[PDB]
Amino acid sequence: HPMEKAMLKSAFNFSKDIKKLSKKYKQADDEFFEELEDVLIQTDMGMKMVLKVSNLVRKKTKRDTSFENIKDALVESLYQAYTDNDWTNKKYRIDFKENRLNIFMLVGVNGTGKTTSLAKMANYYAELGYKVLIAAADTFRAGATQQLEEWIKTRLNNKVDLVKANKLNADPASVVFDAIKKAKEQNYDLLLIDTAGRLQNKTNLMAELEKMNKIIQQVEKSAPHEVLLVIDATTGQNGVIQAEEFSKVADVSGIILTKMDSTSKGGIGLAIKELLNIPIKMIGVGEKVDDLLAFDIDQYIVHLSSGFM
Repeated sequence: HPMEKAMLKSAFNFSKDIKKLSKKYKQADDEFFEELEDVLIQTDMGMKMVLKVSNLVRKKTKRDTSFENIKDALVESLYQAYTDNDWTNKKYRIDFKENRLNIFMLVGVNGTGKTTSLAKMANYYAELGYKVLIAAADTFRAGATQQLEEWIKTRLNNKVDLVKANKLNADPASVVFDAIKKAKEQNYDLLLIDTAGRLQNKTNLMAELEKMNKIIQQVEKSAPHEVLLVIDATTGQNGVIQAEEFSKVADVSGIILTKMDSTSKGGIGLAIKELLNIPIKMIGVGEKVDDLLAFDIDQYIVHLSSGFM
């Protein structure tokens, strides 16, 4: 299992702290709850999540509960804080249908994280037999196109093709126009678009994303079907805070949390839910093209808390 791999370093860090907490344990009093709070702070779930989880654990326990039961309450509380006790099958689902042109847009601060994620998304669907198109529309970013050409050239299934800018028109919107046209005419199942724009200039980002919306919506009214924000898990609570600025200026529908295997901070997923309230749909587990999997909250919680259960 890749969730083993995704959660390993953060599962180790969380249980180290919880296990250290077990030595000192006597009652579930005021002081204990304070030490438990500091352990939760350390997962980087962010202060609101820390208070929610702590207060849930405290409501599920009594002064004279045993530690084994503290942990079960903890695991329950983490899960309830994340899912917020709701039906998540639709929420976390990538909206991909079989008899239409599916058009997903990718957004994110790191331009290499976007191209790597686009490539990995394209291979996920190309491997399931579908016909995939990539639109290299981040034309103002030096190297972005070259990155996507190399993915296609050496790591992608040959059911993935690419549309890039020429010389005369290197407007982002122009690449998206050619891509849509081509995607419809040649019966592609999925168009993946590397959007343009920086947070630096949010009028500009909003403008570029809107030109793009108009263009695709003249062919698939319901598009974009997905607007996916790439968040690097190693950037922690600060990168999540920065990511907020993105959803506020774009109609983001899901998150691709990359490099989860490189972080010791298993609270990142609850921080995202708290600060963005946008479901994580994919999670990146390694550096190879197929190191990307659909996100599953139970596997996430199970693996996060595996070290102490």
